[PDB]
Amino acid sequence: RTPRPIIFLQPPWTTVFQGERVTLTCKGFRFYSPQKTKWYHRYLGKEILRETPDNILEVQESGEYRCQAQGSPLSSPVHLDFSSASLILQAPLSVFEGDSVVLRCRAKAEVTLNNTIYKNDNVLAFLNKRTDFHIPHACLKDNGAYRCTGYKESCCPVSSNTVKIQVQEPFTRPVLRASSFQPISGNPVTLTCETQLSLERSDVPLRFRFFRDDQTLGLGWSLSPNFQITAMWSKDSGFYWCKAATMPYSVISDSPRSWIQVQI
Amino acid sequence: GPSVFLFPPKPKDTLMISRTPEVTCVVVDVSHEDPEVKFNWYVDGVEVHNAKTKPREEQYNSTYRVVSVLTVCHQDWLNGKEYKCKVSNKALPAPIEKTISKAKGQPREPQVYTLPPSRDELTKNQVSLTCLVKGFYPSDIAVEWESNGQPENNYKTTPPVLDSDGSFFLYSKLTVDKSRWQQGNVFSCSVMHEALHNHYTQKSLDKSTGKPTLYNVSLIM
Amino acid sequence: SNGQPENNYKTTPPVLDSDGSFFLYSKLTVDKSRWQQGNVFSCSVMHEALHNHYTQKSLDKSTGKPTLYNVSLIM
Amino acid sequence: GPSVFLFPPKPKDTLMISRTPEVTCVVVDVSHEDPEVKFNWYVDGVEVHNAKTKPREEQYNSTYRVVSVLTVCHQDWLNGKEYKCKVSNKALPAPIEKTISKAKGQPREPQVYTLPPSRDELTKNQVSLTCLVKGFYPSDIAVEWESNGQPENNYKTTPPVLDSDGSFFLYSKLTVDKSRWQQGNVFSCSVMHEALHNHYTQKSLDKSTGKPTLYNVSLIM
Amino acid sequence: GPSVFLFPPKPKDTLMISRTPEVTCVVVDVSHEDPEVKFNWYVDGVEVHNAKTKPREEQYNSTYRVVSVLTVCHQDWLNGKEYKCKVSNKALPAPIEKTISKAKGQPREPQVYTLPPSRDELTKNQVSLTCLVKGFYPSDIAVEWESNGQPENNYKTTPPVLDSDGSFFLYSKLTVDKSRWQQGNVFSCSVMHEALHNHYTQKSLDKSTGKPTLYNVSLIM
Ligand SMILES: *[C@@H]1O[C@H](CO[C@@H]2O[C@@H](C)[C@@H](O)[C@@H](O)[C@@H]2O)[C@@H](O[C@@H]2O[C@H](CO)[C@@H](O[C@@H]3O[C@H](CO[C@H]4O[C@H](CO)[C@@H](O)[C@H](O)[C@@H]4O[C@@H]4O[C@H](CO)[C@@H](O)[C@H](O)[C@H]4NC(C)=O)[C@@H](O)[C@H](O)[C@@H]3O)[C@H](O)[C@H]2NC(C)=O)[C@H](O)[C@H]1NC(C)=O
Ligand SMILES: *[C@@H]1O[C@H](CO)[C@@H](O)[C@H](O)[C@H]1NC(C)=O
Ligand SMILES: *[C@@H]1O[C@H](CO)[C@@H](O)[C@H](O)[C@H]1NC(C)=O
Ligand SMILES: *[C@@H]1O[C@H](CO)[C@@H](O)[C@H](O)[C@H]1NC(C)=O
Ligand SMILES: *[C@@H]1O[C@H](CO)[C@@H](O)[C@H](O)[C@H]1NC(C)=O
Ligand SMILES: *[C@@H]1O[C@H](CO)[C@@H](O)[C@H](O)[C@H]1NC(C)=O
Repeated sequence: RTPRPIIFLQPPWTTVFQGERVTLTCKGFRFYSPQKTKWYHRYLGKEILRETPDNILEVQESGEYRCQAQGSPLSSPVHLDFSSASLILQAPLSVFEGDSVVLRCRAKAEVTLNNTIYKNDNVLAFLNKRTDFHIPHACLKDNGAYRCTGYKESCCPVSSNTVKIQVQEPFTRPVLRASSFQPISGNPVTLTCETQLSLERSDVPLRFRFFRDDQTLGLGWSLSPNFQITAMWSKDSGFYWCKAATMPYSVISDSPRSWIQVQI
Repeated sequence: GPSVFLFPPKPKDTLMISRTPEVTCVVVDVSHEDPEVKFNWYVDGVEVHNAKTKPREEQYNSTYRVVSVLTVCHQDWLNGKEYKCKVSNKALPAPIEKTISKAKGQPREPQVYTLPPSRDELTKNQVSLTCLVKGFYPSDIAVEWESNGQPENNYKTTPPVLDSDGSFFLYSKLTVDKSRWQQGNVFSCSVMHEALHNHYTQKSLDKSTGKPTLYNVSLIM
Repeated sequence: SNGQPENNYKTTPPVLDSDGSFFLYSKLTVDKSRWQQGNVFSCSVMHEALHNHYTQKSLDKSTGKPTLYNVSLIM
Repeated sequence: GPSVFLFPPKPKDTLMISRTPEVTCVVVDVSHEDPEVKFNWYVDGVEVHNAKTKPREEQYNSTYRVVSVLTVCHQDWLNGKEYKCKVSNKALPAPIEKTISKAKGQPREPQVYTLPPSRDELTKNQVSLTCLVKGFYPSDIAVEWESNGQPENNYKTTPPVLDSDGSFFLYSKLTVDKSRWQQGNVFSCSVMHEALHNHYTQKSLDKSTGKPTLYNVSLIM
Repeated sequence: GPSVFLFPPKPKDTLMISRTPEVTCVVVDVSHEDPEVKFNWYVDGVEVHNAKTKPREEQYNSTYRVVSVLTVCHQDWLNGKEYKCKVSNKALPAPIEKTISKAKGQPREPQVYTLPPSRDELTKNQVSLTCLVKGFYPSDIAVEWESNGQPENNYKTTPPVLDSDGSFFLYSKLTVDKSRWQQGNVFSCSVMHEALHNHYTQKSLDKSTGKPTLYNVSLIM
């Protein structure tokens, strides 16, 4: 219902200095656009239209951005920030669960001592002469505002801009939409681990590990989401649920346990 | 010259905000010479472009069954908005205009009384929970079953039945594995209807709901 | 009631169940105090498949009482 | 220089079909010399005619306030549709735009638990029921209280509070006359959230909830 | 034009001895050409030079922000001595005076009750206690959780919420392992408030709190 394209921004930091450039990759996986993308860049009461004959828009101008592919609505807006401050908190545009998030914060051609990262306006971690904050496995526990502060040489301690880390799920929580939860004994019922992938992770292959009450049905994981059983007896009528995961098995979501009953 | 039929949105499609009510406008008996049909929809007499149309399907009677469907925002149908399904065809010299809105009438709140199973089916391998839903009007009502916040799909619901006082009543039987009932799980009958407080009511139940937990007398040899 | 039939109830039309069979319901409205007198009631089933083509189940105040003081024996 | 504050619909109205939700953009610091503002409303960038606008409001600080209301059916907002309020003022060097949409986050099922009053408030004349609601996301939740199918109005609800898990929890308190609690009265906590099945869960609580006093009599022969 | 703000001490630190109560006079929008800001710290009518001013800090928007933390002692604050900071900036031709003090109102003693976790919760891994604090005034409470003299850090507390009585109320939830709770540990909810007798109350809560009695009476004969 939402054919909205998306901008993929490289380098992944949404805020950069005045001396750099960033690439705006208007990616529409379905509804592919090799060219003819209307970049509706608005900064201050603007509607600057800069159409390009490719999918990439390398710019260096701050402001709100969005792309318009052929036959598709306008992209979800992305707020760039090209600032010439003294310390800037570099954050990824969008953080998904299980992503290896590195909240770097770097000065403007300076060495910053005693970098201290803040989350929700209180101390999170201390960095001795370090400009990198590392989150191994980002989850819902990691949200809210972030801003690192560090001492300059002798001018002033400086606090960076505030970024909002908002963890989004890579895919909707699975639901075990079996073909018929009341199959007469000896009939095939096709279990479906229904899951709508978030479009930002669309090239991701999904692994659907179906389950009985506690026994792993089938053989481990599989790419296909249709665990077509052949004949169901009164013995194997228990709770059924499926697990969905990405390639490294880092993000694992469990579908709610729906009961399957065999009619006789 | 074609003819215009009409099916109102089903109770489920209008009751839960999760779903979306699709008012459908069945049209049959379309001439072969003029199969292109134009459909107009009115929101109190205002055109709306969002309404789509199923492709015409010729039946075994060599007539094209064209059907028009419009998404309806739930509060609009609930307050009683009037939707005019217009059929345009050059075979008919005039555009047929027909009207549908909410079936007016005073609503009566659905009393809900879920009943635990009797003791003598406990020996049977499948228990049968029950959710009497009585004293409501109209029959624009759906019943769903829940357990730990998840829907149950082994339930059946008898159609609404006219009652002595002119209201309706209906039942719903859930079949569960006897052990699931034995481990004291919670099953809740959720019933949604216009006359309810939030158009939703979830009367719950568990194993031995009725029994007051005071003292159990045991006598052993 | 008490061996003689009465007519205040209603009965839902039979509905197909999951295993291909049917099931239906019968709601008998009684006066609340009349039920509180402990009167015995029975629902009757006249079906072709029954042995004897008849079956009676009786329930009453005590029969469906919550029975907080369950006297459950142990072997 | 005028300012614009855009307020999303309250979480109560976005989940019940009984309530019509709306998003309001205000324009403050409006001088006496510009009593006109033209409001263009975008639904995913598309113009909409249904935006009712309230009259101008006089302010204590020699300015004005113009508010504008757009009625939106809940399926749009719960799908994350953005909204833009366009302000057309002569004092503006250019029109200002503001985007509001439901916050994107992984839904979390709010496990609703009801805690009965302690032994201590029974000396008081008014007990206080409790409806803990832990572990949900986002903080778009409405908690209402009802007894015997009828609403209660003597309740308050703390704003959602971020937990260690990162999912907001929330508390609700029903001040009720102790006599009603001492009799058999069922007070049910009604909760509403995006993540819950059918956007609703109703947890009952009354005097007999979880009294595990069990005189476990065991006669031996 | 720079602006200043005065922040009263946290209610945790103004009622507690081991922690220190601080009053912070913050300034913002201090542009670089006039960055030197000096502080005039009056406790009631007399300047004090115990006030420690942190070094001037630069924000992202290239505006300075300087805080001035004055450490007070608790008798002065609870007696409501009108603290004020007079910030001298070169932009405004005269320094700006901001005065704050304790919330002046009739104190009302909190009536703290504690509630055990619901029996439904007793299946989850982590149970969660509850410490309702009712009917206090003003809205300055520190709530801490203790087990056996060591404080617990797995708790979060809701902000004070205005009640219908005109007082406030605030819940506080502590999550503990079910193993710790089931074995029968004791958890006391310490609440410190100015209207309390000796500014302290502890309500003990343990596994057998919600059980009136338990008679596993046999008769082995
Ligand atoms: C230039 O930037 C500065 C710095 O602002 C910070 O950085 C920028 C990039 C943005 O992200 C800001 O949001 C961020 O704060 C701006 O200075 C800000 O100015 C505004 C408006 O003038 C002030 O708001 C007013 O402040 C108080 C309430 O402040 C409390 O709550 C805020 C929550 O937003 C906190 O940021 C404040 O620190 C403060 O919270 C209290 O702080 C004290 C001291 O540490 C603690 O002891 C307390 O415990 C704590 N309490 C809580 C509940 O957290 C009020 O008068 C009024 O309602 C406004 O909100 C900001 O406070 C101020 N920020 C700072 C850090 O001082 C400038 O405005 C920017 N310049 C321009 C031209 O816009
Ligand atoms: C750095 O931080 C440490 C630890 O808080 C502190 O002792 C030290 O003075 C700081 N040094 C500088 C240069 O800011
Ligand atoms: C017997 O009654 C007690 C107390 O009401 C209850 O806890 C117990 O479950 C009952 N026994 C059965 C088998 O349900
Ligand atoms: C009595 O109640 C206890 C506790 O619920 C239960 O374990 C026991 O089996 C019961 N005894 C009988 C005879 O039902
Ligand atoms: C109650 O008594 C019965 C019979 O002696 C025994 O089996 C059971 O364990 C007891 N239950 C409790 C909770 O004491
Ligand atoms: C209760 O007493 C019975 C003896 O009748 C014993 O078997 C049972 O274990 C006891 N239960 C508890 C919880 O102490």
